[PDB]
Amino acid sequence: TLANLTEVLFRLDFDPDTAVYHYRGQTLSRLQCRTYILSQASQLARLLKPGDRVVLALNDSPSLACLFLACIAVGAIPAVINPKSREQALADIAADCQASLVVREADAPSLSGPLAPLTLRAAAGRPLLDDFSLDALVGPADLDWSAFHRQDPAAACFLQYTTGAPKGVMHSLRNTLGFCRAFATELLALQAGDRLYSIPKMFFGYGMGNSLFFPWFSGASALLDDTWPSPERVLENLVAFRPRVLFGVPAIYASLRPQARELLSSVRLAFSAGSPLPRGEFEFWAAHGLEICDGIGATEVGHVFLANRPGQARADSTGLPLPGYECRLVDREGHTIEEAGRQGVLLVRGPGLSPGYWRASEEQQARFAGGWYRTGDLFERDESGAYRHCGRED
Ligand SMILES: Nc1cccc(F)c1C(=O)OP(=O)(O)OC[C@H]1O[C@@H](n2cnc3c(N)ncnc32)[C@H](O)[C@@H]1O
Repeated sequence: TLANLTEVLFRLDFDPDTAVYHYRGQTLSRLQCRTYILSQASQLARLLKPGDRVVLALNDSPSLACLFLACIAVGAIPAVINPKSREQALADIAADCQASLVVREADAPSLSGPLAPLTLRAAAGRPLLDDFSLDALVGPADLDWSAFHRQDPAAACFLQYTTGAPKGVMHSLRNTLGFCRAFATELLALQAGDRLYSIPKMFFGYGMGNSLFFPWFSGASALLDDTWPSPERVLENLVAFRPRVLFGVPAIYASLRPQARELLSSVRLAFSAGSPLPRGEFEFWAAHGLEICDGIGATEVGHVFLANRPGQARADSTGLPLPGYECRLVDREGHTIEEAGRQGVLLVRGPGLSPGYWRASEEQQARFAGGWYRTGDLFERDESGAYRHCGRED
């Protein structure tokens, strides 16, 4: 059945009066955001035809997340990238996906070059909701817009760009719901009302799931912060927001050690991704009564696909494949490794798997060969089935 991801999220059975995003000491409800998204969608539909690409070079904010979903609502294909990207990096990405539109921070330069996109800027003053000058460009919004562009659930509806010539990972309605269900429901069992805080930003796939999607998907809420996460800023946000679920990385947990007491006041579920969690970090927080759950995700797989399960986490370990995912280890001749304590390259398939790169040579697309994503990570398995990272392929 033809569907639209934003519409599907809006139909999930959660109280429309509960928080969905927090920003600068303010709170926006699901109903407030839906109302704004549809209004903004009414304007974007005047500017973009179905399928047109859009690059958002913005700091984390409710307007970013909503604008992202408004693009999808009208059938556009958005991508969220570092707002402090070098000018050439932003052009290389916008060229790769042939963007029609780029939305940037206030005072940002215009994009140039062959077929350069239209550049619109956010408003100064960091308002809770931003029209990104759409009011002046296409006029005010419709009042009761609902003209969702519905497409095959397997089709691309947004992109994720992770040193080389940039590549765009396609994500579809189907595999996006796939990686949310596996991680937010089956692994973490997030609850309605759960206050989430992801330190990695939404231009990182990890952060896009944590902050953008999971609030809608599970009825939870996420703190959004448009300033860079220094330990000083992270702690103040911890004290003001008191999240129940923290999404961090190993160095973040290392830097939070001198503030263990403040974190323990609210955080009941601590997650780490991006790189291996050292045993030393796992045990320091265990001594303070905090379990840190290490899991691996990759842009090409949507989110975390192999992780320590809450309440059963172990030091120096990446845990188990999430439900629905299958993991395989291959030796240097492409043969599947069955033994434990024998390292090989990790391949994965499952609900979160991307259908491919937006624009790529056949060699690049070969990373998805055979229905598996080749992580390029060396892994070994132990007798319990749990995986441990062993380096990179060569
Ligand atoms: N997109 C994401 C969504 C959710 C969570 C994420 F981590 C990402 C992400 O890290 O995505 P990414 O930029 O594509 O990097 C993917 C690459 O990071 C490395 N890695 C990620 N977690 C790791 C871990 N816990 N232990 C060891 N190595 C790890 C590895 O080498 C992998 O292949």
